[PDB]
Amino acid sequence: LQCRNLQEFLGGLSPGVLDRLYGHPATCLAVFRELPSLAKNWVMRMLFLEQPLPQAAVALWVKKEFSKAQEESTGLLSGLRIWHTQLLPGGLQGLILNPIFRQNLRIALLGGGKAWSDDTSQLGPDKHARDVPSLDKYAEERWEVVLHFMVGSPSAAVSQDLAQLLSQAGLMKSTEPGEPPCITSAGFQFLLLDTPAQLWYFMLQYLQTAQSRGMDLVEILSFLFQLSFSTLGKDYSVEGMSDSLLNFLQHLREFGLVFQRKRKSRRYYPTRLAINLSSGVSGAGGTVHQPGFIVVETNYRLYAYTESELQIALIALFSEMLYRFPNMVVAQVTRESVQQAIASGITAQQIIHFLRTRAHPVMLKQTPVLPPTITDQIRLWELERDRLRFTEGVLYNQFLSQVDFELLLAHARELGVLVFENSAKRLMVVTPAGHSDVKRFWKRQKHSS
Amino acid sequence: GAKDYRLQMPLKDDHTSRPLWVAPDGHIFLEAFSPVYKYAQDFLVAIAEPVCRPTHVHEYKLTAYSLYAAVSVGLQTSDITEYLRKLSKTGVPDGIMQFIKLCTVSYGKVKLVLKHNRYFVESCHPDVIQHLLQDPVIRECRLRNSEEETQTVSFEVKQEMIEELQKRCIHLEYPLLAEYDFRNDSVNPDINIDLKPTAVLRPYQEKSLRKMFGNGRARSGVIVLPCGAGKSLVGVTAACTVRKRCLVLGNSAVSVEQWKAQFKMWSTIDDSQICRFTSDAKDKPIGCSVAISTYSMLGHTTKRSWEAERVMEWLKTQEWGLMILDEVHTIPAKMFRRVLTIVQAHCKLGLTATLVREDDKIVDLNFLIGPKLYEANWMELQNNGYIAKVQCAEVWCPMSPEFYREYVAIKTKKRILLYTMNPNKFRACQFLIKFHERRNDKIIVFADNVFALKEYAIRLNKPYIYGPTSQGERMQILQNFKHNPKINTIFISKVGDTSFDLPEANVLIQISSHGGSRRQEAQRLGRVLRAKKGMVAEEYNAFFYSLVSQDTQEMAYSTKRQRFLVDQGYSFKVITKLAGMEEEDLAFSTKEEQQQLLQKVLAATD
Amino acid sequence: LNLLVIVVDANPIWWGKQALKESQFTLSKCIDAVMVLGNSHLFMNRSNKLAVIASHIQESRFLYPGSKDGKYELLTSANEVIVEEIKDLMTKSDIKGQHTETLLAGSLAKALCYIHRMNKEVKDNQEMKSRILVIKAAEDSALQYMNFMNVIFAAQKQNILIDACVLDSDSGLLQQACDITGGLYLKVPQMPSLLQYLLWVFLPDQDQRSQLILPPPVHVDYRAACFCHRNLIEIGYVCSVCLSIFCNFSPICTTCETAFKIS
Ligand SMILES: [Zn+2]
Repeated sequence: LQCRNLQEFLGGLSPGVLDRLYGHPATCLAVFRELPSLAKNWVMRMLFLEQPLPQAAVALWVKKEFSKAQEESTGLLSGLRIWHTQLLPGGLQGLILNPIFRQNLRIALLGGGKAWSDDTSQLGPDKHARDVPSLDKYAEERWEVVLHFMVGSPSAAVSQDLAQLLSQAGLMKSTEPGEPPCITSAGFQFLLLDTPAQLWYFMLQYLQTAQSRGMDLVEILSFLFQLSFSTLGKDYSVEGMSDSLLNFLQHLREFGLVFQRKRKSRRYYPTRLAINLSSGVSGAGGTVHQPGFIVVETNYRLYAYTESELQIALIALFSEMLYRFPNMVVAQVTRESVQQAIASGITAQQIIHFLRTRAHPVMLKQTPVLPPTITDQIRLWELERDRLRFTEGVLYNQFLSQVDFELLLAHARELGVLVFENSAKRLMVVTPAGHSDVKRFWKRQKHSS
Repeated sequence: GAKDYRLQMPLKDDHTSRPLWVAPDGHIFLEAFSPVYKYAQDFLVAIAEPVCRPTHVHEYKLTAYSLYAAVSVGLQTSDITEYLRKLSKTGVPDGIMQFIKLCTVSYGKVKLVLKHNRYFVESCHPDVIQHLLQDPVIRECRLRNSEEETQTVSFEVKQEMIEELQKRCIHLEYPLLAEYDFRNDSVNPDINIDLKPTAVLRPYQEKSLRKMFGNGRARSGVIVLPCGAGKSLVGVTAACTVRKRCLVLGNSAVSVEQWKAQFKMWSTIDDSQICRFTSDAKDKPIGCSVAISTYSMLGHTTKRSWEAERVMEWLKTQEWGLMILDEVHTIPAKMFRRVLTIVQAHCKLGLTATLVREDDKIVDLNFLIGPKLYEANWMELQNNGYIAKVQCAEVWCPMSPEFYREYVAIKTKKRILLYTMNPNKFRACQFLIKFHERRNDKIIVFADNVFALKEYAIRLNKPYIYGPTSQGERMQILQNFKHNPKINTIFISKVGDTSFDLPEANVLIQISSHGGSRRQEAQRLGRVLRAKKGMVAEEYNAFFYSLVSQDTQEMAYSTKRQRFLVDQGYSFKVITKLAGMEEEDLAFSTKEEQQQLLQKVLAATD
Repeated sequence: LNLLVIVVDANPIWWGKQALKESQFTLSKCIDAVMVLGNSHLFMNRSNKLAVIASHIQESRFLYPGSKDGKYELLTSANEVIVEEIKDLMTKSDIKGQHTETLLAGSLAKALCYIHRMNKEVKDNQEMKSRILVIKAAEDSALQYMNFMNVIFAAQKQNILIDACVLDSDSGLLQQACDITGGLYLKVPQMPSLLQYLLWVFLPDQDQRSQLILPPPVHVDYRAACFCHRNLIEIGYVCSVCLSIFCNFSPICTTCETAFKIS
């Protein structure tokens, strides 16, 4: 999963759409934190000055050694529309902070006209208030329910609304009468992926289908920034949220990012998953959500000290399990079991990462246990798949002079129907579907003679 | 593929003080990190035989024969079950407990006592002896017309039928118990044999001998011990402990000399009287009493009379000591029964490192030689520094394309010869020789084919020893390599025997894995590679290289070797590329030279 | 995780003269600039922490110890507590003939121990950089020099950088403190524009300061005057017993009252 980091989605947006996102004060604070220190300090410097500042002055402030680093940050600011060029009468061109972005940062920094994103009329004690540890358990259970659809367990209690999102996401595909759920190869890789990265990918999929729903993309993004900074101890009010946000909150309950005591309740409790959600892997060798429970051995014996149906299913896909016990689960990384994971569709690096992420503390700091000897064998199996390539290829004959064949090769290469140049053998690798266009070019070559 | 024993064993929250998991199948898992593991491991060795010994977790499976050995020790049935409960994370299954009860119900279902060199069978209960007599085969082989005996019934048993009786006892589920009484053998004369106080004794060897003696009279047992690493010392020390004339059988002629050499330093009795049946020395055989023989190989029928008849007769009368067996896996099946017929021993001792003998699941001679009393830990030996921590690297070389086309075309043994003679594999061996030459460490190369090593040696101008060579010429080259301090590459065949020297050398290269004797190759790795210095440091001067031809299915043996390696504790790695074999000047680098090699193998008759 | 501690030397007599002058810059404006700088420091990094201390003539008071306007709740609360503390201290003052000048050294000593207790509270695994910003409008005191020197040594031992900006006149004690610590020393020509100077040099983190170009700290001269006749000497004899500078060699040393041994 590419890490947006509040940059990739912002990049390529229309300037007015970026200004609409900058309309919320909370989003501007999140963007300010996202900005690198050199850019962030400069935005603070230009925050108090209305006058545009010339490029020559901008070059002067940074040292010549650090000027190259500043140019990359300046490019990010221009793409985000935080900095917009202003043409001065003099040759030097002034750079001025975006007014909507500047005003909202000023509203967060000092008193402003806006009343803030969240307002509470007067709520203190909450009936059936959710405990912080119970919130953490609820968040883990709800995410397991989303995953468990890709297991077929009775614990998969999706609200059907989540199931429709899963089909739109493509992690789970329903085919045949009765729409029975099936796991896509991408879905198996998604299960292997860490939970914070999984949440971020799901949010991007929600944004893609948000346009069909009609929910505003900027409003959903603003709520996501609030979720990242949300504190379990703090409580937030459902009232003061738009109807699209209320629908998003109901979907958030299915994700487990947000816990609602009641759908119509005017108070909602932030959940651990929302704070955990981020565009990054939780750890290379550690998981914030779960302490490592998998023991990794060069012998290929794996012991799991935590008993969960979802965890057992994930371990089973990469490695078949010889024995099952509640205290410890015995699993072997057989060559056949890894081959079954490849047939389902999985990343070999992801399997190593999954074992390292849940590796036991005794296993950590030991060089041999982290990489199994089977990984060399997995590369050899991948090489066998790489060796054999299948595509349909039409065949052309009587090419005669090589120069005429080369002219056809250039047309075929542009089409992409050509698999190989094959200049000497003079046998076309053009696909049958694209053969008609290549044949038309070949006939034109015959006419030119 | 998943077995749930959660129903079989009740779950109890006692995992901190317990390192063992007990299951109905009898498979048990031991945590090496836990402190309680050392006590658990000793209990596991006595009641169970390990299918595998991974360093991180020890795997032990309960065996009826191993349990019977514990019953022979005299451990109480309640105590064995109680020890399992003490070390069990989850409650012990009732069915496994019932299996333990049946094995420990009687210490010996049938008890065998040697009196006046006669195998009398004595039973506390007359009905049990009557049940043994019921079998028709036992009646046919029963000896007829040949003391505080309260509640004792004794019937004489033919020495020849004793081996048959053991097989019949397994059929009747009435296993024999080996008991020897020195007072009962009045005819045998007591003699004094003492190990030299100056001579050092390894601790593991002393512990194994102490266990074999057990309580009172010595009890027959088989001890797994390193071969070529103090292996001779354990047997000679055992002979001193018995204080009775004893015979050592070694298939290798060189091994017999090594056993004698160890015996000579500690005992000054040998200087006054020395007799060797091997080599037909026959020096004062009656007076010396102790003799050295090679199973039934030494005996010749119709080739010689007078002296040969006397040599066979003298061994039985002069030596009444427990039989000593070496390289049992190398020995063919039923050879031990033939030796038992020629000379009868009250107890049987086996000293071979390999867990499995003869590499046959269907046929095992373990029942004939008795249960395995103790197994040496190879990892412990590496910590001691008696044996080097061998590093095993597998080098994979692609089969030559011209060679492969011939290999698929013919299913004859010539195709196996083509796989053994792989030019890329030869280049990898030559590069390894160059790498060892830079180190200056002594290097040995072994090829499964007898002439394959010789052909490579002729190309590299290196000395070669093969099975069809004069023993004296082969020994002289071995003396130059070890006794003389010189560094050279020597190509060695199996030669039909195992050769080891007092000077210790390390490093071996395996050209091919197609050899029929898989256990012999596994033994060769331990015997050839030895610690450069006593108490060797963690850094190892011992490097083992295996050359594998790709697409010849040589990997299948390599997978079997890994199971042997985990028990050894030897470090294991695989290198697909030597990362410099191609960037070196080696013979057969050119494809045309490889084609010439292919033509020569095809020209040679299958 | 960067700790910025701001210490301002406030003299009611000096600030009162500024109020009598009726200049646009005021004591109220100076505190407002400090609060805006503090809000910016907290805004750039949530981990970064701000502590504000004001020095009265005879005492030192620590000013630092919702979103009504949409301003961040933490920033609004921090400013409110400081506003109550500053007004209470400034409105009531006690006139002392002996001490008409506020003690910067006493405030600095309190700040250094406060940083030390906070550093102990901070987890060892997380790393905190501690820096001190000093704004001085009061005149330097010769008597306070002995106390001032010890606080500079405490900052050097604790490796806390001291950065000082002087609104009207450079202070020899203050410039020496910056030189020993290695912290940047700056003089602000325009008192109303002080906030802009604070943002450019004082606000950036030490890593950010190296990347940007900032005016170099003024070189500090070293002056040795004998306390005997309060007179500066290029070469001064120093007595071994009392370590006191002497303009000329003395057979009997007055500072320790011992007589120098003569061979
Ligand atoms: Zn003095």
